[PDB]
Amino acid sequence: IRCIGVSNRDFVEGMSGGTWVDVVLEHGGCVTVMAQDKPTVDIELVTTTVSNMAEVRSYCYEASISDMASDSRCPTQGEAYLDKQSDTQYVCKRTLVDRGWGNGCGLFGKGSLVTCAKFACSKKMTGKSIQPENLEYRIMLSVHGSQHSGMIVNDTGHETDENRAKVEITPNSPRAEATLGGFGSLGLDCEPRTGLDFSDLYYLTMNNKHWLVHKEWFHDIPLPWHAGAPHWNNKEALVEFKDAHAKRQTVVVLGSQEGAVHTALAGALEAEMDGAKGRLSSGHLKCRLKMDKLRLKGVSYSLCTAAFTFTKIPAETLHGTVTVEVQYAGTDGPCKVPAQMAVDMQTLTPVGRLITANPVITESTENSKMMLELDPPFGDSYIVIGVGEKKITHHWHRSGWSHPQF
Amino acid sequence: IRCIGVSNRDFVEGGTWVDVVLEHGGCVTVMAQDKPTVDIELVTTTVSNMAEVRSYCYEASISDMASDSRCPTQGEAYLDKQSDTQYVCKRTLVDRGWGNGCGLFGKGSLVTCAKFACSKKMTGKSIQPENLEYRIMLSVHGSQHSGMIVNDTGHETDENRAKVEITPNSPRAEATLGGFGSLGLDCEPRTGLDFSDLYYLTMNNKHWLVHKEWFHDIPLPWHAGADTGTPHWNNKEALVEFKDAHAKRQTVVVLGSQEGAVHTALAGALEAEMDGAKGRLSSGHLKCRLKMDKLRLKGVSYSLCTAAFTFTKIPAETLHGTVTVEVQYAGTDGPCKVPAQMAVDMQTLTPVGRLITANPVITESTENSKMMLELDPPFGDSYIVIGVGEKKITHHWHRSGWSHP
Amino acid sequence: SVLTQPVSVSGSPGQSITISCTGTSSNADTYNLVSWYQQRPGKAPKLMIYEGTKRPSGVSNRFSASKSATAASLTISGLQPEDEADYYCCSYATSRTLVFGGGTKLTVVGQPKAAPSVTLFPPSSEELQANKATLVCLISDFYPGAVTVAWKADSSPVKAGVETTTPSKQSNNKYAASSYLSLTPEQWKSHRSYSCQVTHEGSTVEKTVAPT
Amino acid sequence: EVQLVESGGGLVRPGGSLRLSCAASGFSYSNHWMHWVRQAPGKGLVWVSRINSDGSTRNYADFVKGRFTISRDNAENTLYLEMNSLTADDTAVYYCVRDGVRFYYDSTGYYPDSFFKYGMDVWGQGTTVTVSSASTKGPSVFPLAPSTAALGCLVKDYFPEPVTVSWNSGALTSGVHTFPAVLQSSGLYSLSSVVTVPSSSLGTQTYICNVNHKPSNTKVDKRVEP
Ligand SMILES: *[C@@H]1O[C@H](CO[C@@H]2O[C@@H](C)[C@@H](O)[C@@H](O)[C@@H]2O)[C@@H](O[C@@H]2O[C@H](CO)[C@@H](O[C@@H]3O[C@H](CO)[C@@H](O)[C@H](O)[C@@H]3O)[C@H](O)[C@H]2NC(C)=O)[C@H](O)[C@H]1NC(C)=O
Ligand SMILES: *[C@@H]1O[C@H](CO)[C@@H](O)[C@H](O)[C@H]1NC(C)=O
Repeated sequence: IRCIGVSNRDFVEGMSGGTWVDVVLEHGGCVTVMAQDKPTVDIELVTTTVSNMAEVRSYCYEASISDMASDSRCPTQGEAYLDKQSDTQYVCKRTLVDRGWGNGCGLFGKGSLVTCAKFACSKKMTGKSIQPENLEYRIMLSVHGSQHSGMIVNDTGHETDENRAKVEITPNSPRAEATLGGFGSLGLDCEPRTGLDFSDLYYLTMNNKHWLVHKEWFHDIPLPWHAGAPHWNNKEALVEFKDAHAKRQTVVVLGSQEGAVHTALAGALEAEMDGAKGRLSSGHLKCRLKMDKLRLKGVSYSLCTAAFTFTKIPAETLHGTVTVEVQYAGTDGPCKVPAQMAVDMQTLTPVGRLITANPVITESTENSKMMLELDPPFGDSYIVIGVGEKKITHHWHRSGWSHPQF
Repeated sequence: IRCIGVSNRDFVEGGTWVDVVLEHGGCVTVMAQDKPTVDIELVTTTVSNMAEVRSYCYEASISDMASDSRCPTQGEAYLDKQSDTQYVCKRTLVDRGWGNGCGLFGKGSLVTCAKFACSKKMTGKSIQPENLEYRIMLSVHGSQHSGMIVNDTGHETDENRAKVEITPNSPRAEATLGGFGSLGLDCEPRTGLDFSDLYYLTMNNKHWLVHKEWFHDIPLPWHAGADTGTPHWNNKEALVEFKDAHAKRQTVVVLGSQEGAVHTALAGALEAEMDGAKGRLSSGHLKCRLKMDKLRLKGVSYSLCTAAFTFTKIPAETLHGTVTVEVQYAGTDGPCKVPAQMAVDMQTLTPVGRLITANPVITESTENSKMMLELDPPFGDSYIVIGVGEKKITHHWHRSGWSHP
Repeated sequence: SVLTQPVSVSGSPGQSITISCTGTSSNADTYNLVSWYQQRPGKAPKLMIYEGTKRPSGVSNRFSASKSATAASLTISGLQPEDEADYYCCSYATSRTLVFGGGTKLTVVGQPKAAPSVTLFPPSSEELQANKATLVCLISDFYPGAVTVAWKADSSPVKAGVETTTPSKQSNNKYAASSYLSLTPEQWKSHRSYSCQVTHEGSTVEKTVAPT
Repeated sequence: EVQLVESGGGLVRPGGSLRLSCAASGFSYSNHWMHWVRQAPGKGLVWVSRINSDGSTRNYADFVKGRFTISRDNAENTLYLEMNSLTADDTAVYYCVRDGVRFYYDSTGYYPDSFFKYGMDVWGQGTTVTVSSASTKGPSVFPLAPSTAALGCLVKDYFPEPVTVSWNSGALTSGVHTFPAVLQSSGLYSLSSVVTVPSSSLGTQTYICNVNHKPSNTKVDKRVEP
């Protein structure tokens, strides 16, 4: 019943008597699987989690410079040299300035000038490698039949509840058997390696903000970088050397690139961190479902004899199905809920179909709530639930260096 | 002699008027028949009384963020913070249903508000064409040793050097050059750079000269110059991002420092510096018409130097092929005319090439006095022969996206 | 680069002396850039030579210098008593830093062997009121520098409370030194006379003071 | 004419800090390189530091392992040496020095060309800095009464060096002989200044001795008569 309310909802109908049903589980998407003489199960990929990520390269986006010195040479006296050029913590640039009799040279021409400054990084971003094996897919199951409106959004106590179940799929464990109590069990044979190619993807971390970027883009970033776990390569990206009318050379740092990186990241898939593990809200997972051990809990129940009352007004979902929530005054439970659509109330010939297969009242106590989903025909019809004189009827009617987009 | 050593050096040969274009980092050597060689350079452009126009925020922070949501067909969502101009808000439509807290399935109204505050800002200033001052430096050839090429201290007392100040309200000047007479300067200050279409931008103690149309197109939150004290920011949405989260709340997050992005956008703009309240400029040209009428040759009446000369420095070739010669005079017959020339054959001493320094002279009546002259030699082998008679000195020479527009 | 000079050089008036400046981890440019400094006793240093061999204006033509690819040398011709001084060479240690040599003490020998003008002063009345006594023996204008100071009480030699200075040179190229004898007011009154015997070149100059 | 005058020298405790200053006059200060040179008592000249015209180039000797900072104020014609973490190894006379030769080649005083032609042509008198633990004592002045004649002033027990001695605020310069100080076994310095005054001049007028000790901040003037 967890798919009820989801706009990206897919209704799959497996072959009658057939064992397998192929499903595509997307994030923010939901699959309602239906089969003849089988209960309706709602299957959804809830979370994709990446573990044991390793540092590859770190880019500096905010830097600072200190201990800046210069060395100059007269024309034809060769290139200028500072002992700081042999220091890997320093950023240097050679230029040509006008030299002469007033400048301290016996020759007129362009003299070599070198300026060095000690580079230090204030704020940095980190790129992490993703191993395909250290990837976990969490699937949530929910069975139709019983359960009221309050169970559509409930993830506390699925271990004790037979109607709801949690499934964990990894490339090392791509198969699972989900115990559904009286409903039997659902088999899940999934393809985790063919969901989102993580060999060409990196995990980027900024000021507590995370993304999933293409590896080729990350290696093309125009910022100072250091390998894994520092010696900064391409320090020139955050350092500017200003030449002053061929007389002097000044060195100044280029401010925070945080904003420029944020705007470049527009197009990349956003992510979040769950301590050490990385949470993902994008990507699909192809699964083959085993219907073999899936059974109808309540097929032996007798029809509900007492009166029903609508707790909520029957509502149309985004896909045209009707959700009905009813209260049962009877104590003859567990019993089969009489539910159908009718165009003519004299014959009561059933029109349309039921999404909720075998709707049942489980409690033996009175005033118990229950929810069912119907697929009505196009045009006018009547949602007729219950039997005899006390039956309730409701009239219904249907109808640059920007990141590329992943 | 101030142009000696400058790579961007122009040699103009003028007649009463001589038209010159004075650029920053450039130098003009003006030469004329029966007139002294004058070196003219535009040293500083200064802008005064600049007024604030608009201030753009490049680093912001958000606080006190709240949300309000409504079920489908229950109308638009409202927060009391939407009526507060210190808050940035966005209305959206989210999926609502039986699991979300609604009895109806459809798009429900959701509103999110956050208190906007600016941490760091930049300021744009208007430039009035009248509040603009140009400073020109003059230096005459004839006397002066090597040490005078770079000297700006006592130009008031020195006849060879002079300071000229040109403004749109005073575009003309008469520069007293002592014995050399005077140089007239009729300049065009208003057609130097067109400051009516330019603004003065100030960041983290960094200054630029930007086009006014570009500055008004900046995608950043802005407040008017007149909005003193507590400021009202227009277009706060430029630094604030609204991400869709769920049916009851929508996440709001600030975009981070745009300082680096503004710096990279400013690549192309003319850089400037501040001198307290006045703005210093190191770019732009100034067109001047020079009056040669009152300019005279100090030393035309002097007799030729009879004593011996000594080279203080080795004659050096400038970037343009001219030779600079610095000599010491042992004689006391000064003031006298320095005998200077180039020769291919020492028997006849027929002068080859030409002199850049017109009428080289020794001014002091005392011995061991230093002096510097500039020569333009012919191509190939020649001799820098200075002095007269037996004591003359000879030296062998040889020639040859919101990017700023 | 490290610059080494002889510790001392001796010369007689009218003669010529040469002071060498040799370097380790040095090259031809080290010697091309050598400058020489004269420091007369109690005076600030004075530039004598720069750029290995150039003499500034005002500096006597008796000073000349030479250089090779392995050393730099300063030559003083026609030696005069005023040339008595410490001489230092200087050059670059690295491209950006300078270093001086250890210095050479030049002694000009054979000056007039003059006796010292010894003047002994007894402790002042102001000092004795503060319960202290200091006897001042002033030894001025003498050649050579070598001296000996002996304190006496009546005829008896004193060695306690004696503080003698090492002779320092004056402007007139003659040595000068002082000696102090610290006693108590009661110790000063205990003797009839106090002597200050200064032995120079064999001759002894004696000056005496008495409390009464 | 051309002069360099140092200030800021005195007694400092080990591990202490001091700022030396130098006032320049009679030349184009802003265009000259300036140096600091030191000389430990009885030792040789030791180069310390140099600074160019704008302060973009500041070089230091190996023993100044980031402890000293050279600086200048061109409009004020001032040179500074900020010194921290001082030790007994730093006790010396510190001289303020001009590179007059470099000015002839580079009149801007900016370019830090490798191994450039230089000459330390103008020197100050030097300021004494003593890195000595504790101490600091004022000196007593006593008149050495005259016995052709000779009179003087005795300046005993003080720390550290030096002491400026004069007579009649500068009116008496002839005959004045300031004797060098003696380092006693106690550690304190002591000197005397005898002036050769004629016999007939004694009865006419009296002469006062100007004694000043800057590290203790005490000035004493006393008359000498028999
Ligand atoms: C800018 O120019 C002044 C002097 O102005 C010039 O003086 C002559 C040399 C001619 O070229 C004139 O046309 C011109 O007005 C510089 O100041 C001078 O510095 C020298 C330093 O050598 C001083 O010399 C001293 O005096 C005699 C020589 O006359 C020597 O014997 C001394 O040993 C000593 O060097 C000179 O007196 C002084 N003059 C004045 C008026 O101050 C100034 O340094 C220079 N500035 C720059 C930045 O180049
Ligand atoms: C989940 O269901 C249990 C009863 O099974 C109930 O107590 C709990 O409040 C429900 N939680 C939510 C969030 O609906």
